[PDB]
Amino acid sequence: AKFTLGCLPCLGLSLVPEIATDFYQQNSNLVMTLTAEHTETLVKKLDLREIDLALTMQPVQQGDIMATLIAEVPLVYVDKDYRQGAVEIDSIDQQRWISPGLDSLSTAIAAHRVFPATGLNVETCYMAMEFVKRGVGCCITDIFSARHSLTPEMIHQISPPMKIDLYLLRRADASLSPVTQKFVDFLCKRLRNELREINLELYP
Amino acid sequence: RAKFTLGCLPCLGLSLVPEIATDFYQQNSNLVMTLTAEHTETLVKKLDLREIDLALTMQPVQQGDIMATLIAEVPLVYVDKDYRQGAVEIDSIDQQRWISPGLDSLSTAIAAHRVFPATGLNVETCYMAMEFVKRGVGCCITDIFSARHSLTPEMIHQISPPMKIDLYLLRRADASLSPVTQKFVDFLCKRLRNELREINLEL
Ligand SMILES: O=C(O)Cc1c[nH]c2ccccc12
Ligand SMILES: O=C(O)Cc1c[nH]c2ccccc12
Ligand SMILES: [Mg+2]
Ligand SMILES: [Mg+2]
Repeated sequence: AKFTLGCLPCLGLSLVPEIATDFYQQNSNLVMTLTAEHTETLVKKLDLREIDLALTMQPVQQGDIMATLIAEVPLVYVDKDYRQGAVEIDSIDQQRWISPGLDSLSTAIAAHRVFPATGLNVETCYMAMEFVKRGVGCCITDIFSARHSLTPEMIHQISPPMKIDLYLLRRADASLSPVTQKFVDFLCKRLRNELREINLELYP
Repeated sequence: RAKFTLGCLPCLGLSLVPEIATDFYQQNSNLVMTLTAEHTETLVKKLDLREIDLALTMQPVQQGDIMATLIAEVPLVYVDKDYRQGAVEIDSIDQQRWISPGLDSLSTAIAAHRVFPATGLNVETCYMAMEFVKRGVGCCITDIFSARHSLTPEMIHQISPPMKIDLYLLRRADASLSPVTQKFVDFLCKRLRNELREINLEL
């Protein structure tokens, strides 16, 4: 059994290594490879057969890549500047906005508000969180990246609540092994379970 | 009216590049900064495609249209939850617990001293590997930046003989940087060098 999973950086910071660790400890006689890459690179690696599976927040219809919507992930407002509870997107100060590069994210936000161009554009979630921590500005990010890098006081639900879709991509012309099928099922169950606990913690 | 885009390796974006860019951004108004962290191959592709202006890597570029400024040498360290002591000889490392970092500049530096056989676990992003190490799953050799960022000092060990990898700032050979972007390059290179001079001392 041998498979390679690529994920977005927000998922590689902690959740995927936790899930992989639990599976790897329960199932030996396998070779697992893991990597974190932005979406465009994940799709390219699936098309070149450099990875078998990708976790993204955007569907694709390229080639024989099939994207399966597996969960909905909260989007949260993040800032060092104190906020009470939930944040309406129209209350955000566009002068402090850090524009996120994740197209899916920027596209989701843009459905609710078009932020003008700013002096700071950050395309990788954990680098944005560092700028938030140093007080340089504010952002909307996925909860996985916020939860990893920030204290709870810096994380705020949106009003109304905002989510982004989480997808599992694999090639359809390609065929999975049983162990890889078992891993995909385990991975999906643990991701859904984590989002359940996250919902509890986000409740204001 | 001044704009630049810098890509860096993940180990550098976890903390050091945001810190340095924060200091510059603030010293320079009327600036648009774009920052991204990507693996070496992607950085060089983006540089070639003109999607980024500058890339920080740990690998020079072969003959082509890329120029490469040698910033400093980066210590490599052994990381292990279970190892309690001091410097580790490469050949004393337990190959059954080895987490391979895939095929990258780091792996090439290790292979010049020891060729690890194939392992059950291959982890090609530094912070993901640090998570497996913190959970006790295996051991690795990594750059000092990713180690310091995710691990407690107890889990970080020097190698014997000491290993290093070179840090480069890459740019297109056929494109002239704007005056503010050159100023940022000088600032970045100096701060990175001095951060590593400080680290090399503490070791
Ligand atoms: O880097 C990623 O995982 C994509 C991404 C997720 N949240 C973000 C916030 C700001 C910029 C990029 C991202
Ligand atoms: O992911 C990166 O910055 C490259 C890299 C630096 N140290 C590492 C350890 C294990 C796997 C990859 C890396
Ligand atoms: Mg975390
Ligand atoms: Mg990354």
